[PDB]
Amino acid sequence: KNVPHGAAHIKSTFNNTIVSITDPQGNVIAWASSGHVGFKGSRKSTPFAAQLAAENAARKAQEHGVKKVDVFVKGPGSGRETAIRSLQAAGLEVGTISDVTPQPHNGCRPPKRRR
Amino acid sequence: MRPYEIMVILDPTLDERTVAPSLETFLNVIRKDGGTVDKVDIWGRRRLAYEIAKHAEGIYAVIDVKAEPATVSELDRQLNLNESVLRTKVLRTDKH
Amino acid sequence: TRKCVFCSKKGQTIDYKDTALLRTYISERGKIRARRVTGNCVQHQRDIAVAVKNAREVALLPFGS
Amino acid sequence: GIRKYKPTTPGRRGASVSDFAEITRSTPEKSLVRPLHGKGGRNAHGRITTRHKGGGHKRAYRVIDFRRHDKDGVNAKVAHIEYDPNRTANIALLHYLDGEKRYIIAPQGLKQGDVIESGANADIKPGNNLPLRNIPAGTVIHAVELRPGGGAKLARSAGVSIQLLGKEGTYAALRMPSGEIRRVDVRCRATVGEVGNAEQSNINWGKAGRMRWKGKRPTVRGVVMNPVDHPHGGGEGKTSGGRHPVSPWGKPEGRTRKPNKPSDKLIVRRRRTGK
Amino acid sequence: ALTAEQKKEILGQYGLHDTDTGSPEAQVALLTKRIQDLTEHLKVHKHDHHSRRGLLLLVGRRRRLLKYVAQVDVARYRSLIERLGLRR
RNA sequence: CGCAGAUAUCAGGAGGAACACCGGUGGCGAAGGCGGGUCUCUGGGCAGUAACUGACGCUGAGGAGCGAAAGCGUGGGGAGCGAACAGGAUUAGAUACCCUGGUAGUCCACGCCGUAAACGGUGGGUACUAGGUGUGGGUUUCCUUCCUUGGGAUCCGUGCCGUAGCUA
RNA sequence: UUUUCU
Ligand SMILES: [Mg+2]
Ligand SMILES: [Mg+2]
Ligand SMILES: [Mg+2]
Ligand SMILES: [Mg+2]
Ligand SMILES: [Mg+2]
Ligand SMILES: [Mg+2]
Ligand SMILES: [Mg+2]
Ligand SMILES: [Mg+2]
Ligand SMILES: [Mg+2]
Ligand SMILES: [Mg+2]
Ligand SMILES: [Mg+2]
Ligand SMILES: [Mg+2]
Ligand SMILES: [Mg+2]
Ligand SMILES: [Mg+2]
Ligand SMILES: [Mg+2]
Ligand SMILES: [Mg+2]
Ligand SMILES: [Mg+2]
Ligand SMILES: [Mg+2]
Ligand SMILES: [Mg+2]
Ligand SMILES: [Mg+2]
Ligand SMILES: [Mg+2]
Ligand SMILES: [Mg+2]
Ligand SMILES: [Mg+2]
Ligand SMILES: [Mg+2]
Ligand SMILES: [Mg+2]
Ligand SMILES: [Mg+2]
Ligand SMILES: [Mg+2]
Ligand SMILES: [Mg+2]
Ligand SMILES: [Mg+2]
Ligand SMILES: [Mg+2]
Ligand SMILES: [Mg+2]
Ligand SMILES: [Mg+2]
Ligand SMILES: [Mg+2]
Ligand SMILES: [Mg+2]
Ligand SMILES: [Mg+2]
Ligand SMILES: [Mg+2]
Ligand SMILES: [Zn+2]
Repeated sequence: KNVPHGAAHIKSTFNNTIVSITDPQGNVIAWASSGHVGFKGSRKSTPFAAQLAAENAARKAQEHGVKKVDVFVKGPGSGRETAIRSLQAAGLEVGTISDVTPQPHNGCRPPKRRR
Repeated sequence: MRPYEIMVILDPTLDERTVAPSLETFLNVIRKDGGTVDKVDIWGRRRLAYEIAKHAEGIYAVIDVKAEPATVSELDRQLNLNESVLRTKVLRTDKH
Repeated sequence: TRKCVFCSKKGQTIDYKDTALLRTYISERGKIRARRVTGNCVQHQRDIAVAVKNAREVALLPFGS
Repeated sequence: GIRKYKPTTPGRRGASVSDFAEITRSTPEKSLVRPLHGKGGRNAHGRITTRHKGGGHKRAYRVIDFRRHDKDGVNAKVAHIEYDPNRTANIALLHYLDGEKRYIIAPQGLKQGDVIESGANADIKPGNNLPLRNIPAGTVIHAVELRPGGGAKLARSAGVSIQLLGKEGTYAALRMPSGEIRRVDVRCRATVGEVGNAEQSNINWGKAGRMRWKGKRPTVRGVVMNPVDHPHGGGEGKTSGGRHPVSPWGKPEGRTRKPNKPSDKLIVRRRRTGK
Repeated sequence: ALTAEQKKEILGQYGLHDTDTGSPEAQVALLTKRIQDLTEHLKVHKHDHHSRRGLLLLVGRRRRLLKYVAQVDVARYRSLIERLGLRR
């Protein structure tokens, strides 16, 4: 399969990170995560695991033949800069950067505090 | 007997010429009820901020009328009932 | 602190019609700027806020696009 | 409405009755009633088919129209709402423009002096009918047809409702009142709305006669039963029967759906109790 | 709220002379009309407890003014009572 | 919880609660409390003219009403959150602090009970006693552009620092 | 993390 334009979805939680490359129309081509890379336990939060997952995803996307990608990133900042830099250095170039995080409009109710 | 300003947004599939005939037909009821004074203006076909009813265009029309609360409420209900329209807004022109 | 230009008699009327003045008082993110920065009187700030909100509801301004 | 009795005799304490604030007449049309006879719960052979079912009161059957495709594209007017014991919910009388008279179930929220559209391209007004293919998703419906030209054979009791999920090809997904999901051809017909009189549940009877008139006979518990006629019977005193509960005929509880049914390998999932 | 037209008409109807405005009779007339139309609003608006507070305050004011008119002169008191149709 | 096809992403649909950016030691109400938008009705407050009534002012035992959240009765709805109860992990013992599940309740309509550190821990009314320094509303007069926290006079509300005095 | 008693 071949597509000229691509889109990347990346997000780092407080204790996990996942990266996926998707067709601009929505269909996904490949995905990777530190879990697939083979890190267990609290090691997920480490930025190096996110870097490895991003490298694997980029290599798979290159295998399928993706040239340009757009980034739609979200989530709390854990491996933002390292992940984006590794994606850039893997052989793909990013045209625009957009930060779209889901911000609730004072709806529902947050969980209790931790003691 | 208070000054009222109303705006109505219309879908794009209809032609521009047929718009006003509908407007006077709709407002005839208020005209014949309280002997009201009306002024009309038509200017639309502008990009919409977001998506409404799976439509990307609209027609903006503003009308100034002085009538009863009963008449204006009836007009609002009828207009909302009609399918050709999307949304209707009514507000006072005076301080309150 | 910069003076409130709307307290003048030459100031324009406040309405949701003039997209130019509606937009010039909001940030590129689509949020309403703070009193400390706009430097307007409370009444004028509130009328601007309600006017912009009505405009966003009637869909002339983006929802923070 | 709901009315609760003021206790004045020991038997009536706590009793209630539904306030019939929705009825307009108490006389069915002489041309639409058909007779019915007290039946007794037996069959041709005369054996008792189902125990403790019998007795009651004489009832006269009224015909109802569950087809609603012979007449199409012709409007109708709501005339009256009438009492009906034979089914839980109330019913309405319709006056077709051409002059015919017909009977349908009374949907929730309907009242006298209204307009009902029965066209294949009718509006979304409650009480209308049109094929599944033409109903928008997400609406609530009743009187569902199990298949085209089969008559409304589902969701006819009071307070029931069906929710329409997405659509595929010739198939559509329906949320069953009991949580199931079933597929049916879109060619069939259905009705929008739900059955009214949702206050059926709160009725408290409290009197033997109010059940006898309906025709419910006593149940006679199992343990008291003698050992010969029952599997739990016997024993000096009263006991749990000396054996895990079993039907009064030898076969225990458990699986009850016959497997390998033609629908067995086509239908999706089963119920889950109390989630 | 009462408007100029009707309020002036009540004042002319019930005034001792064309200029008095703070006369006890004009006062009671205005207060009774206010109470009447307001309670007309409240028999359809149920839980506006602030309006209920207003009711209590205005009724107390009417009671006190009626007591004053009685004290100063009870002939005018009885006459006003039978003209307005109130009980006490 | 999944390998019966999860997480993730694109399209569509269903449904409940609450409204970030305006937004603050800012405003309003007697106190509790109060802010997505439009429409209908309604209360109170302040400045000036001062036309009118002509002492009609304060107070308030008993009494009546209002009155945070929690709980109960009758009937619905229940997205998220979550007492009680199950499990996992630490501890010698956890009936807790940590985590995965979750029933009342949080919501609505109709009646209930009338309780808090309901604190400014300081009742209401009246007249007087050095200032400096912010903030909201209404009127006036002058540098005068007459734009302008330029400046002068006055009524009401709300903060900080400050003499005489009082106070262990 | 946790960490009893005089
Ligand atoms: Mg951690
Ligand atoms: Mg948590
Ligand atoms: Mg204003
Ligand atoms: Mg028959
Ligand atoms: Mg035989
Ligand atoms: Mg039986
Ligand atoms: Mg018999
Ligand atoms: Mg029935
Ligand atoms: Mg009984
Ligand atoms: Mg039995
Ligand atoms: Mg026996
Ligand atoms: Mg035997
Ligand atoms: Mg025998
Ligand atoms: Mg026995
Ligand atoms: Mg024994
Ligand atoms: Mg036993
Ligand atoms: Mg058994
Ligand atoms: Mg079942
Ligand atoms: Mg997904
Ligand atoms: Mg409080
Ligand atoms: Mg007002
Ligand atoms: Mg004078
Ligand atoms: Mg009360
Ligand atoms: Mg409560
Ligand atoms: Mg309890
Ligand atoms: Mg309760
Ligand atoms: Mg319940
Ligand atoms: Mg749910
Ligand atoms: Mg446990
Ligand atoms: Mg917990
Ligand atoms: Mg939970
Ligand atoms: Mg106390
Ligand atoms: Mg004092
Ligand atoms: Mg001050
Ligand atoms: Mg000193
Ligand atoms: Mg002291
Ligand atoms: Zn200003």
